[PDB]
Amino acid sequence: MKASGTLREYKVVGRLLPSVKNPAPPLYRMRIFAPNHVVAKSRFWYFVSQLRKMKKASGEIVYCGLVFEKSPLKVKNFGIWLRYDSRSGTHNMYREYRDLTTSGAVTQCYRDMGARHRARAHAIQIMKVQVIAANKCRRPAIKQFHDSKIKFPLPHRVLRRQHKPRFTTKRPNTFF
Amino acid sequence: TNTRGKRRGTRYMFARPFRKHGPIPLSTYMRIYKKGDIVDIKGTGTIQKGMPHKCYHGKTGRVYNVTQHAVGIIVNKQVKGKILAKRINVRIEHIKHSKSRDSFLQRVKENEKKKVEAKKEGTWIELKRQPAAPRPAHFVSTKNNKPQLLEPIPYEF
Amino acid sequence: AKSKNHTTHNQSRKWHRNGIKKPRSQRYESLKGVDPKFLRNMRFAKKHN
Amino acid sequence: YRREIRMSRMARKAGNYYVPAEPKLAFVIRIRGINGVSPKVRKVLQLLRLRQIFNGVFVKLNKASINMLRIAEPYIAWGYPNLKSVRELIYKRGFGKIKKQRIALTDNSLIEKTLGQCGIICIEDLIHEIYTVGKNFKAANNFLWPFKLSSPRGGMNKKTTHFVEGGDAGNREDQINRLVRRMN
Amino acid sequence: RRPARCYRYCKNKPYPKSRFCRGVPDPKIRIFDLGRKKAKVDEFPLCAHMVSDEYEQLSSEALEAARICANKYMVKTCGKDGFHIRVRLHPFHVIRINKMLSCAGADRLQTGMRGAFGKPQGTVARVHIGQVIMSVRTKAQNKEHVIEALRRAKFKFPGRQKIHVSKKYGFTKFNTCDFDNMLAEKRLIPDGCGVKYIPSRGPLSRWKALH
RNA sequence: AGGUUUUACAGCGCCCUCCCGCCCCGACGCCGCUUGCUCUCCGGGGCCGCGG
RNA sequence: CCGAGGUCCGCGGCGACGCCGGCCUCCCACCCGACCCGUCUUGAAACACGGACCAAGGAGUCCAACGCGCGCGCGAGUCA
RNA sequence: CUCGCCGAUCAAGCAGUUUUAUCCGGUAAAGCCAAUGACUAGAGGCACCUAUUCUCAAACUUUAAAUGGGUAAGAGGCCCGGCUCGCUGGCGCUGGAGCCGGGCGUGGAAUGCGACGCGCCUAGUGGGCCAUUUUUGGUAAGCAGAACUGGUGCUGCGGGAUGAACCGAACGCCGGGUUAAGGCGCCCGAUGCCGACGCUCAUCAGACCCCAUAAAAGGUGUUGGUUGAUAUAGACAGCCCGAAUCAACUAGCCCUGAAAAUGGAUGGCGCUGGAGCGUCGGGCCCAUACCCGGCCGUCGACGGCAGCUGCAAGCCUCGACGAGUAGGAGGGCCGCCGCGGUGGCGCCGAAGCCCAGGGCGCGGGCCCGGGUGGAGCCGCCG
RNA sequence: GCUUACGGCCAUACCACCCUGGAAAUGCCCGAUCUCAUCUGAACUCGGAAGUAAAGCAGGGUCGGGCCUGGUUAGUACUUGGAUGGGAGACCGCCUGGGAAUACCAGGUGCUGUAAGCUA
Ligand SMILES: [Mg+2]
Ligand SMILES: [Mg+2]
Ligand SMILES: [Mg+2]
Ligand SMILES: [Mg+2]
Ligand SMILES: [Mg+2]
Ligand SMILES: [Mg+2]
Ligand SMILES: [Mg+2]
Ligand SMILES: [Mg+2]
Ligand SMILES: [Mg+2]
Ligand SMILES: [Mg+2]
Ligand SMILES: [Mg+2]
Ligand SMILES: [Mg+2]
Ligand SMILES: [Mg+2]
Ligand SMILES: [Mg+2]
Ligand SMILES: [Mg+2]
Ligand SMILES: [Mg+2]
Ligand SMILES: [Mg+2]
Ligand SMILES: [Mg+2]
Ligand SMILES: [Mg+2]
Ligand SMILES: [Mg+2]
Ligand SMILES: [Mg+2]
Ligand SMILES: [Mg+2]
Ligand SMILES: [Mg+2]
Ligand SMILES: [Mg+2]
Ligand SMILES: [Mg+2]
Ligand SMILES: [Mg+2]
Ligand SMILES: [Mg+2]
Ligand SMILES: [Mg+2]
Ligand SMILES: [Mg+2]
Ligand SMILES: [Mg+2]
Ligand SMILES: [Mg+2]
Ligand SMILES: [Mg+2]
Ligand SMILES: [Mg+2]
Repeated sequence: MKASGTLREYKVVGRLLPSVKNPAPPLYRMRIFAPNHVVAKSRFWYFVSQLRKMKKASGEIVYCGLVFEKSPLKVKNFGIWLRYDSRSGTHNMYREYRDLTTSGAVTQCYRDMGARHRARAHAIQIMKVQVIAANKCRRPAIKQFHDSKIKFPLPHRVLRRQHKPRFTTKRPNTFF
Repeated sequence: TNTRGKRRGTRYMFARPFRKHGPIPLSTYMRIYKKGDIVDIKGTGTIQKGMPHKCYHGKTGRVYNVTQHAVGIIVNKQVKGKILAKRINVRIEHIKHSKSRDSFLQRVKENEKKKVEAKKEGTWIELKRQPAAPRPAHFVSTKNNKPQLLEPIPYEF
Repeated sequence: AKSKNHTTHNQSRKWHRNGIKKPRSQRYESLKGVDPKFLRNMRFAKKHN
Repeated sequence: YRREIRMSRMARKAGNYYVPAEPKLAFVIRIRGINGVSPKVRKVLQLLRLRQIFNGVFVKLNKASINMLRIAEPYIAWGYPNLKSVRELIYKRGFGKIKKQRIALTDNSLIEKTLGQCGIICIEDLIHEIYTVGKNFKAANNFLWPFKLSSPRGGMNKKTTHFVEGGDAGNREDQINRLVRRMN
Repeated sequence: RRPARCYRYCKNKPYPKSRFCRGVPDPKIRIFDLGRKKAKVDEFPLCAHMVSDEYEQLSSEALEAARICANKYMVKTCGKDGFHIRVRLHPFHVIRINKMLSCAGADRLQTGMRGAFGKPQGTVARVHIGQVIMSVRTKAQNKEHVIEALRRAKFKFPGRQKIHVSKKYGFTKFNTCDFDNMLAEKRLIPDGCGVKYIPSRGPLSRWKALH
């Protein structure tokens, strides 16, 4: 997996190929976060083939569609349970994020797992994504934005547009 | 370098299966091998007479000559970059009837069985074999089969 | 002054250059090596039909 | 097009799922070069009529064809073309093989002269017989010279990697149409 | 001898002391079980391993040195009869050494790489990733001493090792959460240091002997 | 945790209904995939029209 | 005429060298590229060998016999 | 040369490829509580004996892959009748084989391709080297020796600063377009995006295949994470105070570990809200690659001809293609000397030589002009 | 159903122990004159018919051993092909496909051809 751009959520369901010995085999639904549906279908045959005895050729994919955010305009606290393989071993890890959409929070997790732990997208296995209430948040970086009447300035504004005037008699102001 | 012995490296191919030693079952002796039939070559270490060479163990050819205890086979053998038709003499204990063409002869009789029905019914049922076609469109019911949510399990050392 | 002993490195590319042709199984294959008693009677069955 | 929507709608209304028929047509584009090819992959690309980079062919999808596409996977980028892909490829890049020659499909007389026995007398017959594969797909597809496609306008992600892991090789289900609009 | 950097990686096929490899010196380690080895299963419930993280080969001298390092710390912290250390790696791969290559000579049949196949030098234990090196079973309250005893013995080994407190009961292959339940059902009987699995698929006379 | 205890001198959820209460905007500078042949004397830039 | 690939049934300033033209070649300048050829060699710009420069000379021939292919004459003959 | 296309994928036939069917194997793995051999520990029973147990095999194996090897997927078939035999024999039909005649295309997997068809003659080479993987000897080697495939030798081009072999891509002469691999602070084409989030300070920072070294072990540097334990019956720390604290472990970057000789190397400059590290987005830059077109030649054509041409060895049309050492073949209105013919040239200036003159040909070379020179010379067919 | 003759596959058929059964048949059994045969009529060979189930044989039994089949192990181990993936390395992850074995658990335990005979 590459995790190109945003990691949209896909509901990929699948089942073994039906036969006369086993007609109507059980259906398995997965919660796959992938950049596109082609990778979502491929991620499905990676997590399911290691849980059940069914490969891509042994079974088929019944449905693979987008799972849209039910509240894109509400700030939510996301608790993500994941496991990643570091250079030494595999570690279970729980991380909290705060985004508007579930796919946005999972996308933050891949950017954060690679930044803080040098984990590549193929080494990360998102196990559980859950909308956590503000009472049940464990990370202090998330709980600081759980303050009503929150107030903070924007100190020391770094100058962007450094090349619109590339040369100028005015030194930029950083206080606003 | 290696030796050019006729049985170098045949420690396991000419050996007998586990708990399958002893005398050769006599049904293998009473099998009729005519001329032109497809036979396999599987040497046996029990019968040290008329053994095929290790290069023919696992090969398949047709019979051209039949004798008292053996049979003449025309086998293909690639030496370096050319394939040659080898006429080898192998006793019947090291060969068996090849079921490779049996699936073809079964289809030939079945093709002639289904096309004479067309001359008597007036249909055009296709006789050609076809590769596995893409799966047709089907409905997957969830009446008593709800999709079960699977999740990757945590790591355990 | 030692050299290289044995190699089959470039041989496969040389074999398939002109192709690995299978032996042409011509119709009415020859009767060399058949049982002399069988051939003797077969030549008697041809000079009398 | 409307039938597959009706079948998908009636299954969801009952709470079930409608699995569409697996695609019967594929469009294979050779993405890797010609130097340094494995002899097994090299033989497969010759049987797919893909002897140079960035050329395309239509492949009737069956187990005999899919296992040839899997055995030449790192050198191709194939998928399931839609009608617009099949239509625009035969219109803009469509060249017929009249007498072992690459002749542009400028008139229907060139299709009727070669594929007239198969009932294919117009260029829409050639599009219909390929998009919806028929009893004469082999003669129709083999009549079409390998589509000489241009370089992908906008570049590729990375050529030496499979499409799922962030590259472009392998099988992209319907994303091959995005690649056709940029190469055709 | 030659430093362990030269015989660290499993580069050759396993070369055991056998009919063909004659002349192997005795391995440095000859004792693999120490402590109160004649203890019952219910006496040492806890079990901790020294799991190997790398695919390498540990010399018999390192297995002997780490055994002594782990043994001495268990005696001073748990008593000589409060543990049972089991070195679970037997050195069977024989490493070879070439001749003492010198300038030249009119004898020795060679001077350089001519006839380079060397004589047996020592013995190493080819360990795999996840393979247990040493196992120690102790009482439940001696967990801190076993982790430290195995931690000190890692410095006598190359590569990376992990100290893992197993969920199995002692040196058996049954979890602690299932061990005491199987003793009540007479499915396991104490046999020396461990238990012997008794299925329900034998002669019924053996079932009557248990009840 | 706004107002003085859960709506009050702000608001934020989650259920039961009310024709889905009913109307209105359909991926729309809040977020996807495409024509079921997308339509345009529909604009602009560059390159060259060789032959006969 | 969106049709078997271009035409103008459009046009301007200079035209007897003063102020016009000359690709390449000469000199000079700049940008980019660019190590010395030959030879043996797995590998040469090589700290491998030969070569300071120029002219002239300088190395697959002829004979015998053979093989195959081809041209030719005649043909169970053919060659004097 | 035999054909096929011509004369209808007519169909055969073929394949470094699949599919279907059918066999072959003893390697990886696994196993030894199964045999052979090796090996640890107790326990039970009257040193052994029984039931267990730890750890192994390349010259061990019950078991057993992946990849792979062979064969079969039709008219050379299938079915039927008659006849022949000295072979075979209870049984001229008992086998068997041969011969002859008749019946039945829905050519009875996919894809591709004119048959890499049948010959003859034949040079060069017979020092190789390298890479992924597999693999033997060796402490190791830019060591030595193998296996598959590619590359290279024989090969330039874009990129890796540099380079034989890495990455991309193989090459007629060009224009436009777009890419690959790799890049876009400056050298140096392109981010002069109001790029996203985080990590990171180094008094030896770091800076991307091959690749141009660094480890064990440590850090109360810093950021994550895991698992416990005390806490408003008042903890931790400090000597009562009043709210979180403590411990172990682990993982990133950084730090220690970390010493060589001429002065020096992320390529250089330099870069620290970055020009560093990780995860990514958009745009952009150009290879002899791809696409379109022009031209040259080669090849093919299931090709075209008995106002202009028709030197048929000519002319015209269409399509594809173009690297190359050793080597082979072809073409030459390339060049040189002489001969048989033929057509000329020359004291109004031949040959040769010289030229900042005009040109032709892809090229070998050639023509013309000017100067010098002073007596011979050239074209064409052989 | 059963008893024999010849078999086919060659343990689902073997091995241990226990129980049951003689209608025909089989076996044991009764003898050594002849054929034959040995140290020895035990065997072999021959002659026979007093007894009828002790053994053979057959059929049952055993939470039987073994064997057979399936499940589990396990989509694990390993493995085709791919990357300018990670890591100092050892090695590991992913992509694309193929895919084991023991322990453990469960079931089963001869099938059948030709010929002759018999309904305890
Ligand atoms: Mg030998
Ligand atoms: Mg010999
Ligand atoms: Mg003999
Ligand atoms: Mg020598
Ligand atoms: Mg040699
Ligand atoms: Mg040699
Ligand atoms: Mg390459
Ligand atoms: Mg590659
Ligand atoms: Mg000039
Ligand atoms: Mg030389
Ligand atoms: Mg040299
Ligand atoms: Mg040098
Ligand atoms: Mg010199
Ligand atoms: Mg000269
Ligand atoms: Mg000769
Ligand atoms: Mg030769
Ligand atoms: Mg030679
Ligand atoms: Mg070497
Ligand atoms: Mg070459
Ligand atoms: Mg090259
Ligand atoms: Mg470099
Ligand atoms: Mg260009
Ligand atoms: Mg650069
Ligand atoms: Mg460290
Ligand atoms: Mg220290
Ligand atoms: Mg740290
Ligand atoms: Mg450092
Ligand atoms: Mg072109
Ligand atoms: Mg060339
Ligand atoms: Mg002369
Ligand atoms: Mg000059
Ligand atoms: Mg009895
Ligand atoms: Mg049993």
